[PDB]
Amino acid sequence: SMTSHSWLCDGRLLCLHDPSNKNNWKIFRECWKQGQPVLVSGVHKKLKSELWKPEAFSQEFGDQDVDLVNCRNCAIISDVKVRDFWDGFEIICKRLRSEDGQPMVLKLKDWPPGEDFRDMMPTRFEDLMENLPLPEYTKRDGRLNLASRLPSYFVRPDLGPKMYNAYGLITAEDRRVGTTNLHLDVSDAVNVMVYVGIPIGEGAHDEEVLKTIDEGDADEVTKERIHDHKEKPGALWHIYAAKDAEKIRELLRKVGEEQGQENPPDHDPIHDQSWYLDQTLRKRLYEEYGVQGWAIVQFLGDAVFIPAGAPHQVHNLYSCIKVAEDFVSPEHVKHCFRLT
Ligand SMILES: CN1C(=S)S[C@@H](NO)C1(C)C
Ligand SMILES: [Cl-]
Ligand SMILES: [Cl-]
Ligand SMILES: [Cl-]
Ligand SMILES: [Cl-]
Ligand SMILES: [Mn+2]
Repeated sequence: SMTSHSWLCDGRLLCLHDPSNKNNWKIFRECWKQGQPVLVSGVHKKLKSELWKPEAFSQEFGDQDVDLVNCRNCAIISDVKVRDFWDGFEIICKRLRSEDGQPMVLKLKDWPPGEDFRDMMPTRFEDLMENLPLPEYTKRDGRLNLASRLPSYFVRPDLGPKMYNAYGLITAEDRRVGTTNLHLDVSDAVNVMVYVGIPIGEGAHDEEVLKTIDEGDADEVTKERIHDHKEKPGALWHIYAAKDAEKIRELLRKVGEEQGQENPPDHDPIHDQSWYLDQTLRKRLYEEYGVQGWAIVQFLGDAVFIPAGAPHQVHNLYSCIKVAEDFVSPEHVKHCFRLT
């Protein structure tokens, strides 16, 4: 039967099933006030699927100049054409190669650039903004979005949305690498998975994806979405409560020291955006500091709600197109205040 919601992470994560249900706020606001992330499924079914394809981005915008990042070593690939990224998104035989002659796992940096999404892609902008879930929180002018209503004593988010485009991580070695390293934002955010590209050529990399989800600490109900319903998994997230941010900083200062980094005792390893918590580091966080997080698999059309101040990291399983919008909920406005 169709139901309003279900639970993941063994009851610790709300999963809303109908993105446009006018009663979602009633269930949402109880979990959100406690500092929890929330998942909303089915957003892909609300969108115009032809506007979110890698081949369309390449055809319409392919002559723009951009920088890429090599996800394996953080090397920057400067001043290439954006088609050089899009044409290898699913076809592995078309990817830019490293010296070792392997196809690279690439992230497209800052594209569209700064606040230019709405100017560059007005039709995509409309399709996304009109179908965001929890619209009183997430729309630019929603009644529960304080972004447009706050004085300069608060850090205000940039005008969005922002697009996040990157290939999937492939190998056993890749399991310890991030697509986006551990960091935090002083605003709330909603992150929507609008396209998942399962590649071809080196296409059969399905079994390393299962070992990554399993070692990533995903719950048994999350594993049933693949095996029983054949949904497409895009990315593995780990999210931590805002109240645990300082304990994470203490762990990363101890590890930086053990690895012979030479860091002042007060430096901020979360703001530096230099760490990915692999299986070894997640277990140490739990055992040595008492900190548990949420392991979330974001499938096609899942919207991940990330609370202000909550540390988080992202590991692409397959090639992903994500679009995210920032907002300022009244529950979490304390995180962007500039005093005490
Ligand atoms: C989030 N979620 C479950 S858990 S099962 C899956 N149906 O395949 C649905 C209802 C979308
Ligand atoms: Cl909070
Ligand atoms: Cl457009
Ligand atoms: Cl709402
Ligand atoms: Cl990063
Ligand atoms: Mn973020």
